[PDB]
Amino acid sequence: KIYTKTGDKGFSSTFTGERRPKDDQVFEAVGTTDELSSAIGFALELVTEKGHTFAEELQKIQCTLQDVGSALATPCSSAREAHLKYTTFKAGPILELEQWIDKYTSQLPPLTAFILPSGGKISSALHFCRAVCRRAERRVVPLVQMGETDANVAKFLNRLSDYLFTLARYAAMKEGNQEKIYM
Amino acid sequence: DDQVFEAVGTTDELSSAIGFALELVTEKGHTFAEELQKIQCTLQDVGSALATKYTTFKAGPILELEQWIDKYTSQLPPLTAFILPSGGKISSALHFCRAVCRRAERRVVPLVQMGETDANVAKFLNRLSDYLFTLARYAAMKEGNQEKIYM
Amino acid sequence: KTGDKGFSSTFTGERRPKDDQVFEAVGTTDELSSAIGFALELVTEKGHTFAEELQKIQCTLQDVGSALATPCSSAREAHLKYTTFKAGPILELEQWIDKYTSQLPPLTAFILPSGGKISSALHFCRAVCRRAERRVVPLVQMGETDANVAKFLNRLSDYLFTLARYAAMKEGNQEKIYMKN
Ligand code: B12
Ligand code: B12
Ligand SMILES: Nc1ncnc2c1ncn2[C@@H]1O[C@H](COP(=O)(O)OP(=O)(O)OP(=O)(O)O)[C@@H](O)[C@H]1O
Ligand SMILES: C[C@H]1O[C@@H](n2cnc3c(N)ncnc32)[C@H](O)[C@@H]1O
Ligand SMILES: C[C@H]1O[C@@H](n2cnc3c(N)ncnc32)[C@H](O)[C@@H]1O
Ligand SMILES: [Mg+2]
Ligand SMILES: [Mg+2]
Ligand SMILES: [Mg+2]
Repeated sequence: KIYTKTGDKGFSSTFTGERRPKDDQVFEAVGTTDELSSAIGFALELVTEKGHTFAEELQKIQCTLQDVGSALATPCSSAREAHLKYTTFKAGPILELEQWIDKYTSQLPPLTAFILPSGGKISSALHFCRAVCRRAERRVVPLVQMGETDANVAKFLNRLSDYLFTLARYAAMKEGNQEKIYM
Repeated sequence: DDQVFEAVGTTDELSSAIGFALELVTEKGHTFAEELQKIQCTLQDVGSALATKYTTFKAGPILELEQWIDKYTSQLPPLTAFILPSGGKISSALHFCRAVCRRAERRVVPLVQMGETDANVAKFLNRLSDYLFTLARYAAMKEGNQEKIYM
Repeated sequence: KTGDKGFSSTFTGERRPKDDQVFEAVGTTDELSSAIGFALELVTEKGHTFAEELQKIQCTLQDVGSALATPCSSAREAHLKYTTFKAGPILELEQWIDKYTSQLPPLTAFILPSGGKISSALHFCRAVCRRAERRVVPLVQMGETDANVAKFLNRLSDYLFTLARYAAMKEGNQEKIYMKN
C-alpha cells in the first residue's frame, strides 16, 4: 500500500532517521519548497506553444527543488549526531540562475517603479510562484541561522525569486501584454 | 523584523493571487475588474505602510469596500449557511483569494496589537475578505452557476 | 465590524486573538477546500466520479472546520457531535485510493508536479493539504482536536497524489520524472 499510517499520530522522520512532530520547522521548510515546486508545475501547464527554453529551465528548477527539499530534511546538527556526512549544497544551480537572469534582463526595457502582478496568464502565474518562493525563503532562513542548513540553500531560493520576477516580465513582453503601475 | 517580512510577503501573495484571478475574466468592461486592480494598488499601499512609531494609513479604501459590498449584496438572494467554494473559474479563484486574504489578516494582527502598524490596515484586510466572498457569490450568480450548500 | 480589533470567537464562545493556532488551522483548511474548488472547476469538462469524490471531500473539510472551532477543553454536551470526528471518511479515502491503484502502473521513481492541468492542480492541492496537516497537528497533540482529523488529512495527501496520477493517465499525459544534476 502507498501509505504506511506511521504518521497518523502527527510524527514523521527526517533523513537522519530522527522522529519529530510534523509542525517542526524542518517540515515547514520542506513542505513550502514542495508547494513552490507545485506552483511552478501548474504555471508550466499554461505555456501554449512548444519548445520554449524557459519551460526546460523551470523543469530543471523543479529537480533542484527536490534536491533542496532533501537537503532541508537532513539537519546538520542531527547529521553530526547520527555520524553522517555534511550535506553540502553546491553552488552550480545558483550560478546557472544568475546566467539566465542576465539573459532575460538584457532584453527588457528598464523598469523604475512597482509592477502590479499581471501581464497574461503565464506572467501572473509566475508572480504567484515568486511570492510562494519568497515564503519558502523565509522558512529556510531560521534553519540557516541555527547552523542546521547550508547557506547556499537560502542563496538559491533568493536568486530564484529574482529569476521568477524577470521571467514574468519577459513573458509579458513577449505576449505584447503591458503590466500596470501606480496607486 | 521577521513578522514585518512575513506580513509584507503575505500581502504580496494576496495581490499576486488577485492578479491571476483577473487573468480569468474573458470580457472587458467589467467594473469589478477595475475594483480588483484598485485593490491591488491599495495592497501596494498596505505593504509600504507595514515596512515602517508606525505609518499612517487612510481609511477611505475601507469605505470603498463597504460601498461595493452593499452594491453587490443588494443583488444577491439571502444566504444563511455555508457554501462549498465553487461557482465557476472566477468564483473559485476568488474564494482562494479570500482564504489568502484571511491568512494575511492573521499575519497583520500581532503587528497592530504591538502598536507597530495602524489598525486600519487590519480592518482593511478584514473587510476585504468580506468583499471577496460577496464578489465570488456575485460572479457565480452572473454566470448562472449553482450555489452548493451542504448540511 | 466585530473583530476589527483583532479578536474572534470559537464555536464554544472563547474569544482569542486572530493569530491563535485554532484560526490558523481553520483558515488553512478553508484554503485547502478553495484550492480543491478551483481544481474541480478544471475537472468539470470530462472526468466524472472523482468530481463527486472531490465535492464529498469539500463537505468533509467543512466538518473538520467545525471540529477545529470547537476546542475539547471548552466543549459542552451539545457540542459532542462536533468534537467526535468519525473515521468513516478516512476509510472511504483508502477505498478510493485502492481503486485507482488497481488501474495505474506501479510507481518506481520520483515524480515532479506535472501531467496536465488537472494533475498539476491536484499536486498543488496536495501541498496545501500537507500544510493544513502541519497546522492541525499541534491542536491534536494538545488534546484539543480529535486525532481522526489529523489522520484524515494525512490520508488525503495520498488520495490527492494518486488522483493526480490517475488524471494524468486518463489524459494520456506522462508525468515528468526527477533527474539528478
Ligand atoms: C516593502 C518592499 C517590498 C514589498 C511591498 C512593496 C510595495 N509597496 O508594494 C514586497 C515584498 C511586495 C516587495 C516586492 C518587490 N521588491 Co521590494 N522593497 C520594499 C522596500 C523595503 C520599500 C518599498 C516601498 O514600499 N517604498 C515606499 C513607496 C511609497 O515608494 P515608491 O514611490 O513606490 O518607490 C519605490 C520604487 O520606485 C523602488 N525603486 C527604486 N529603484 C528601483 C529599481 C527597480 C528595478 C524597481 C523594480 C523598483 C525601484 O524604490 C522606491 C523606494 O522604495 C524597498 C527598499 C527601499 N527602497 O527602501 C524594496 C525594493 C523597492 N524592492 C526591490 C525588489 C528587487 C523587489 C522585487 C522585484 C523582489 C522580488 N523578486 O519579488 C518585488 C517587486 C514585485 C512587485 N512590484 O509587485 C528593490 C528594487 C530595486 C532593484 N534592486 O531591483 C528595492 C529597492 C530593494 C533593494 N534595495 O534591492 N518589495
Ligand atoms: C469556524 C467558522 C468558520 C470557518 C468555517 C468552518 C466550517 N465549519 O466550514 C471559516 C474560517 C472557514 C469560516 C468562513 C466563513 N465564515 Co465563519 N464562522 C465560524 C464559526 C466560528 C463557527 C461555525 C461552525 O463551525 N458552526 C458549526 C456548524 C455545524 O454549524 P451549521 O449548522 O452549519 O450552522 C452555522 C451556519 O449556518 C452559520 N451561518 C448563519 N448565518 C450565516 C451566514 C453566512 C453568510 C454563512 C456563510 C454562514 C452562516 O451559523 C451557524 C452557527 O455557527 C461561526 C460563528 C459561530 N457559530 O459562533 C462563524 C460564522 C458562521 N462565519 C461567518 C462568516 C461571515 C464567514 C465567511 C463569509 C467569512 C469570509 N469572509 O470568508 C466565510 C464563509 C465561508 C463559506 N461559507 O464557505 C458569520 C456568518 C454570519 C454573517 N456575518 O454573515 C459567522 C456567524 C461569524 C460572525 N458572527 O460574523 N468561518
Ligand atoms: N505534513 C507534512 N508537511 C511537510 N512534510 C511532511 C509532512 N508529512 C511528512 N512529511 C515529510 O515527507 C516525507 C514523506 O511524507 P509521508 O506522508 O509519506 O510520511 P508520513 O506522513 O510520516 O507517513 P504516512 O503518510 O505513510 O503515515 C516524510 O518522511 C516527512 O519527512
Ligand atoms: C523588497 C524588500 O522585501 C524584503 N524581503 C526580502 N526577502 C523577502 C522575503 N523572502 N519575503 C518578504 N520580504 C522580503 C527586503 O527588505 C527587500 O528590500
Ligand atoms: C467565521 C469565523 O472564522 C474565524 N476567523 C476570523 N477571522 C479569521 C482569519 N483572519 N483567519 C482565519 N479564521 C478567521 C472566526 O472564528 C470567525 O468567527
Ligand atoms: Mg508516503
Ligand atoms: Mg472577518
Ligand atoms: Mg503522510
